[PDB]
Amino acid sequence: AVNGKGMNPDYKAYLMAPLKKIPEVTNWETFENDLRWAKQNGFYAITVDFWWGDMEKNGDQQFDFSYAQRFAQSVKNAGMKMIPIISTHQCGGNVGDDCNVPIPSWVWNQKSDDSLYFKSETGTVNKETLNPLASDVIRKEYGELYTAFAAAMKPYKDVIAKIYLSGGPAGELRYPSYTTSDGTGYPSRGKFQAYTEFAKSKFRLWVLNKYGSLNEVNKAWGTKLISELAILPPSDGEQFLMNGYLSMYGKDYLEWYQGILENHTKLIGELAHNAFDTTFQVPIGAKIAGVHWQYNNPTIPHGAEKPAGYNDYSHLLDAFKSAKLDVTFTCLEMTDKGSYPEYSMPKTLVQNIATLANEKGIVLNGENALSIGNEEEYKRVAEMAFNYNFAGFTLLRYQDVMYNNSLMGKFKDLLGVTPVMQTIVVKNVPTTIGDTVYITGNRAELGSWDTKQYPIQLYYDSHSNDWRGNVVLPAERNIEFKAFIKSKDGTVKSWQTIQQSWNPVPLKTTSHTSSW
Ligand SMILES: OC[C@H]1O[C@@H](O)[C@H](O)[C@@H](O)[C@@H]1O
Ligand SMILES: [Ca+2]
Repeated sequence: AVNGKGMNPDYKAYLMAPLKKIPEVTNWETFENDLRWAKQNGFYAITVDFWWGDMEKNGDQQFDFSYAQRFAQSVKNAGMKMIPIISTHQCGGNVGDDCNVPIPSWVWNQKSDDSLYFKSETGTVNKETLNPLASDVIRKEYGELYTAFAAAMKPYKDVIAKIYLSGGPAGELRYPSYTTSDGTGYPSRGKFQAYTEFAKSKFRLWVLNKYGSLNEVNKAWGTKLISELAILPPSDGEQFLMNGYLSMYGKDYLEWYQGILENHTKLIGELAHNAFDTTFQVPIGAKIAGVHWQYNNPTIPHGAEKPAGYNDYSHLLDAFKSAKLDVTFTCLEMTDKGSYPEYSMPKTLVQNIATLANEKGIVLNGENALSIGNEEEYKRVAEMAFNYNFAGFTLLRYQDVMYNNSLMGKFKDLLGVTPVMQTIVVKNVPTTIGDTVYITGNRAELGSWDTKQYPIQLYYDSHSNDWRGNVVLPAERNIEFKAFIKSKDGTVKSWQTIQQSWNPVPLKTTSHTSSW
């Protein structure tokens, strides 16, 4: 893995449940047989959306957790764990959504203004999730929902592995900047979503708060606005993405635009911890969308991420850290293209995000963006997951492998693995001052024969006078590997003579010993 390390010892595989209720897709008894089958294939838990629209349908505090409780009972019956997603977003409308569960209708009646929803640059109204600007409504409703959910799930504490929160549309922390109705679906640039009157006033007040008055704002921006009402979000979104973002005004607007998401993160994080910590004591996480198109566009750099709210990933991730939330990223199965007209760089996106999270010490989890129909994608997911310290991977979605034994078998082999600590010992390594010893092998867990950035480093044991290391390998899988020496300048000096193997890696901790 990156930086001479191996795979994450805590790595687990999870499976996403269908979007519709189980009884609408199959039956409870069959569902239980299915769970035992997934467990047989390396899946540790099933993640599942519990829709706000289902749980607080009829009115304020008129809760219904009966489905969630029944689901949990079946999970307990099958001997599995589950990861609930408190889905405060709408099901339906997003790519791959076979369902229709909008958020409770009574919610929209809580406000007379337009503070609750989104309005794009061109006046497109979005109502699939509450506007994070309305933190007063969010604090009340989410606080109430999280607290009631905790009490209802208390009896099933034992089968709950962790909790996922919904930070926005499709369960991702972002703005609904890419939609067909708004004419911003992939691979087009996105549109900013701060055009409600409420959003304009908030931006305005944020600016005057930072500067004090219009005379200071004009000084800072080098502008000549005549009144405070002239303080507005970008009039031309494309021109803004083209050059507007470079100005002090642009930097300020993007700081505020993204900041709303960071504050939201800290709020829902505080509410979640308060509601679940003392009872479940499990990790809580949220998701960041993988907006890979328009990434390397030369005229509108990152034209899709920015309108979604992602301007500075490092500062965004700092919010998760302070909120005590684990992060889930997506697109692990994709490769960089970076060509016109899509300018899609999914792999680069993932590598950078993983790097930031790892340096900040944020637990990292991954998902595939689209359904996988070939083992080649499983291979791509494996490379990223096992070399970038991912603590977990969640497969979208249930039906794909549940009804395809061939795909299920390939998943088990490549990703449904159990990490086991093993000691690799290599004798007689002809090193000189400055030389370092590494090992690389055939599987993604071993760096796939890469010697540049994925090899696993060994260390000299002054006592036993040899090179060894406590390497984490996938249990019960056949592996092939060879040790090699790297010179001080970082180049490969030589390779171990005979190729080593472990068929398979034992389930219990042992040690593989070989001579150079
Ligand atoms: O099942 C997890 C997530 O899957 C996505 O494909 C859906 O759009 C989300 O609404 C859902 O929360
Ligand atoms: Ca309520």
